[PDB]
Amino acid sequence: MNNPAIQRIEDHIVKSPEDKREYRGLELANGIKVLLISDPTTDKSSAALDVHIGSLSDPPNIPGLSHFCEHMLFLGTKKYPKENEYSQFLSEHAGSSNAFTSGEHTNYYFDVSHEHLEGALDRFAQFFLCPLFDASCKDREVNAVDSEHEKNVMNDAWRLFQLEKATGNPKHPFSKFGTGNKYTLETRPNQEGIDVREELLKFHSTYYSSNLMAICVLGRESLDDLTNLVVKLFSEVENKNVPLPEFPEHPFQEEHLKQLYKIVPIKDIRNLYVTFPIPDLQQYYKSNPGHYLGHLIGHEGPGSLLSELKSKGWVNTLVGGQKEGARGFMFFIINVDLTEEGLLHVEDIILHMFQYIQKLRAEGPQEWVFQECKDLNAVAFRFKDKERPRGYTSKIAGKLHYYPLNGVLTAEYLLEEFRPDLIDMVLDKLRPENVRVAIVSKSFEGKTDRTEQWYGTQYKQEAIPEDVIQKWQNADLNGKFKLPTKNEFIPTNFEILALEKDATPYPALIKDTAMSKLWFKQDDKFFLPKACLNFEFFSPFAYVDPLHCNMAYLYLELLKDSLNEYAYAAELAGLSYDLQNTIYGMYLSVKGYNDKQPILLKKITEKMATFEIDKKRFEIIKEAYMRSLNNFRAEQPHQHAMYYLRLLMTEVAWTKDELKEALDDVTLPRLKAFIPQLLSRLHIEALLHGNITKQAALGVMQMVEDTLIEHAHTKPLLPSQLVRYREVQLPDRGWFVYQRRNEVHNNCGIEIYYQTDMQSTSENMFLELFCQIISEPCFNTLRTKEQLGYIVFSGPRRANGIQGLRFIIQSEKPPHYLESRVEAFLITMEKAIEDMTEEAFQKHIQALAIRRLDKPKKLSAECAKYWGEIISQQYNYDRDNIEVAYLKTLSKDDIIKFYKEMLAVDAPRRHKVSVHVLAREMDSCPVINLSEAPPLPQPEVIHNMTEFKRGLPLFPLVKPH
Ligand SMILES: Nc1ncnc2c1ncn2[C@@H]1O[C@H](COP(=O)(O)OP(=O)(O)OP(=O)(O)O)[C@@H](O)[C@H]1O
Repeated sequence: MNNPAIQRIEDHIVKSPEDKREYRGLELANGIKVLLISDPTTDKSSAALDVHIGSLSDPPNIPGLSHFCEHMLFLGTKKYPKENEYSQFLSEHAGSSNAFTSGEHTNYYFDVSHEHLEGALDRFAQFFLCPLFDASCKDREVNAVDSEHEKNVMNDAWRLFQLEKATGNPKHPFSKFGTGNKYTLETRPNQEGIDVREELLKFHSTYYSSNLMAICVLGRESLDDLTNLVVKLFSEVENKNVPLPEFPEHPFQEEHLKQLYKIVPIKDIRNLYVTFPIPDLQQYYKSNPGHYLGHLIGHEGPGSLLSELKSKGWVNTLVGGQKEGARGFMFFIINVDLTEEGLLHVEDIILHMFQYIQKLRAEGPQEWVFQECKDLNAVAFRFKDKERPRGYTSKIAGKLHYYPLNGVLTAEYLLEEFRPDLIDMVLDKLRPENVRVAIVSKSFEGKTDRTEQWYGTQYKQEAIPEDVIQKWQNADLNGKFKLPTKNEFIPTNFEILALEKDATPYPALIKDTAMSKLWFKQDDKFFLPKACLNFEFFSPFAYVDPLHCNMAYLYLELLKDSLNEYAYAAELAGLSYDLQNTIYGMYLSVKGYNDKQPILLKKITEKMATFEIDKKRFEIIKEAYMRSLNNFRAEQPHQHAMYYLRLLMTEVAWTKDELKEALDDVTLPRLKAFIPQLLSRLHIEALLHGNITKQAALGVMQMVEDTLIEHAHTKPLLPSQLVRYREVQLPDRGWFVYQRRNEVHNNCGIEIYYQTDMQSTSENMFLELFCQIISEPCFNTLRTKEQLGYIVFSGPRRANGIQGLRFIIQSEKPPHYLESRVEAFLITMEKAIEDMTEEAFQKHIQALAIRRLDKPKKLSAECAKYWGEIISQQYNYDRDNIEVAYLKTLSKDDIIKFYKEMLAVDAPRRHKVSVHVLAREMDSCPVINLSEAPPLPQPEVIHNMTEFKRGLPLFPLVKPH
C-alpha cells in the first residue's frame, strides 16, 4: 500500500506515444485529485489548483464574492504575511501567476523557474490553508475588482453574457452577477451592516474544501518526488465534505422560451444569436452528441448552412454548437453576423437554420461523419503540440473534476462509441418552440425600455408571435442544404523525414535570387509531422497610399472569402493558413500537417494569380470594411494609445481616418485593375520550417514562384530596390504628447514611451533587465497600492530596429495624473536599484536569463521566433545565448548609468513621447502617503502626425547579423 495520505495511485495515465513527459495520477485521502507531470527537460515548472466552486455559489445579497475571494488569496497568508510575497517571489524566479473565476470554477495557476518549484508551490499552498484577508488589502483590492468590471462594462461580449443571465429565471443562480463591483463588495454591505471580511472568511470556510479541489503539478523532479511534495503540502487541506453544487432545473423555462431580444451594441455591429436550452451532455463526453451537431450546423463549405446564407447576401460568418452552462444545464447556439440585407431578413435567416435542422432530422445521424470527427480528433491528440506548462496545468486541474485519472488527457479528444440515440435526443431540442433569439444592432438605439442593471445594457424584450413560430415549425427541406462530402484534406502520411546530412540548427539561406530569398530549417527537436510555410511578398504598390492600402486589404479579404468554402475542410483536418496585407506587400502562412500543404498552397497561389471578383461579394466585403474602420472608435482606450504611438513613430503610416476617407474611391473596376499591378513585380522572402527536406522546401518555393510567373506574369523585384520605412528619432530631453479622444468609454488610455536607442545586444539587455526589476513593483505600486486601474503594464517596446521603455494604463483618472505617478514610480525604482542587495540583483539577472533561454515547446513557436528575425531583417538566430551571456556581465552601476543617461527626468538623453486617449466626458487640457512626483516640463503637443514626423530625423536600419 501507498502513503497513508493517498487513497489510490493511477500509474497508467493515457497519453500520446509522442509525449515524452511522464505522468502519474493521485486521489489524496482528503479528496484532492492530482496529476503529476515529470519533464526533465523543462525550463519552467508549473502548478494549478482548481476549486469546483464559482460565481453561482455567491450569496444572494453579495454578487461577486467568489471572484473577490480569488483576488484576496494573492495578498497574504499566515506563513507568508507579505501582501506581494507570492508574486514578488515568482517574478524574481522567472515566474508569473494568474487566476480566473467562472460560474463553477476558481482556477489558480502559476509557472516558475524549475530550480524553485518547492518554494513557489509552498507559498501557493498556503492560499488554501491559512488565508489572511487583511482589511487594509480588502479596501484597496475592491477598486481593482470595480476597475475590472468598469473595463468590461463597455465590452459587447460581456454585456451580452450578463443580459442572457438577467433574462433567464431570476430565482435561478444563473442570473447572479459573477464579477462583482464596488457597490456589492463595499457599498451595499455598509448599509445592511454586513461584514464582507467575515463573509469572505465565511465563503472560504464553507466552500474551499479539499473534496472539491484538483491539482496539476509539472516539474523536472521524478514522479515519486512530485508525489512526496504534493502530499507534504496539500494533504493537510481541510476536507469540509461539501456536496458538489448542481443545477438540474434549467434557468430557461417555457416563460423564457420563444422570446425575442433587441439589443443595442457599443460598436456598430449586426449580430444574430439563436439559443436552444439543452440538458447537460457532460456525461456523454466519449460520444459527443452536441459536437456532432455543432460540426454539421456550424459547418462551412459546399452545401453548408453558412454557404447558403452567405450566397443570399444575408450573413458573413457562422458559429454553431454546444455552449456550456453549469452542471445540470447547457446551451446550443447558432450565431451569425448580419449584412445590411440580413438585418431585414432576420426572420428569413432563422427559417433557413430550421430547414437545415429539419434536414438533419430527415437524413438521420451519419456514422461516417462521426467517424470522420473521431479520426481527426485522434490525429489531433497523437500529434498535439507540446504545451506551455502554465496553461497545461491550469487546463488539467479543471479537467480532473470531470474524468477518470487515467483518461484526463484523452477525454475531450478521443471518442469511443457512436450513439445515434443521443444525437437525436439533442436534435429534438432544436425547435422553434424552444428558441431564444437576439438581434444586436445600433438600429434599436433610443427605442428600448429595459435596462440591465450591472452593465447598463439597453434592450427590448418581446415574445415571438405564434404565426412566426408556426412558419419555423412548418419549414420544409431545402435542396441547397447538402451534407458535407468526404474530407479529402485528412492527413494520412505522418512519416518523419530523416534528418538530412547538411541540416543546420538555425534557418539557412538556401535560395538567394532576385525573385525569391528562401530560409529553411528541417526540424531537429519536435519530430511531429508538421511544417510552417511563411511567405512575405514585397510589392511597393501595396502601401503606396491609403487607397492602395485599402485595395490590398480588400483583395485578400475577397480572396479568403472565396477560398473559405474550400479551405474549411483543411482547417478541420489540422491544416491552417493566414493571408494578410502588410506595409510592404502581402503575408501568407500555411501551418499544420505537412502532408497536404502543397495542395492547399497550390490552390491559394493559383487563386491569387487568377482572381476573378464577384460583384455582390465586393459590395458586402467593402461595407464590412467601412463599418470595421468606424468600429475602431469603440475599442479600449489603452488599445487606442498603442495604435496611435505605432503610427507616430513610423516614417510612413496611414491612419484609420485616412483609410476610410479613401475607401469610397475604391470601385470594382479600379480594384480589378489594381491586382495585376500588385502581382506584376514581386520579391518573396520565405521561411519553410519543420518536417521537410531541402528538396521539398525548394519544390514548394518553385511552385509559388512559377504559379505567379505562369498566371500573373510576375517579374522579379530586386531587394536592393525595395524601400524600407524607418523609426522617428526623438530629440534629447524632448517630451511630446499626442492627445486623442475616445468617445465611448468613461476611461482614459495612456501610453508613455521612453525611447532609448537602436536595438543592439548591449542596449537590449539594459532595457530588459531594468524592465524585469520594475515589472512586479509596477503592478504592486501602481495597481495594488495606488489602485490606478485594472490595466497597468510596463515593458520593452520594439519597432523598426528601435526600442524603449513603455507604460500602458487604463484609468478613470486623467492622463496627467497617471503621468505624474509613473514618474514618481521611476524615482522610487532608481533608489530601489541603488538600495537593493547584490544578491537580489543577481536573482533578477537569473530570472530574466531563464525567461529568455526558455526553449520553444512546439514548431510554430520556434518558427515565429525565426520569422521575427526575418521580418526585422536582423537574422539573429542565436540571439538568446548572446544576449543572456551579456546580461550576466551587468552590474547595478550599469543599470544606474543607463537610468541616468536615458530614463531619469533630468536625463541628458531622455526621449519621451506620450499618447493620451481621453475618456468620453473627460477634460482636454495638457497642463498624502503617496511617494512624491517630481516637477515635469511642458510637453510639445502634436496636432499633426505628419508635420511632427517631417520635423524630426529618422533612425538608420539595424545591421544584419
Ligand atoms: N490562436 C492561434 N492560432 C495559431 N497559432 C497560434 C495561436 N496562438 C499561438 N499560436 C502560435 O503558438 C506560439 C505561442 O506559443 P507559446 O507562447 O504558448 O509557447 P512558446 O512560444 O513555446 O513559449 P516559450 O518559447 O517561452 O516556451 C506563437 O508563436 C504562435 O505562432
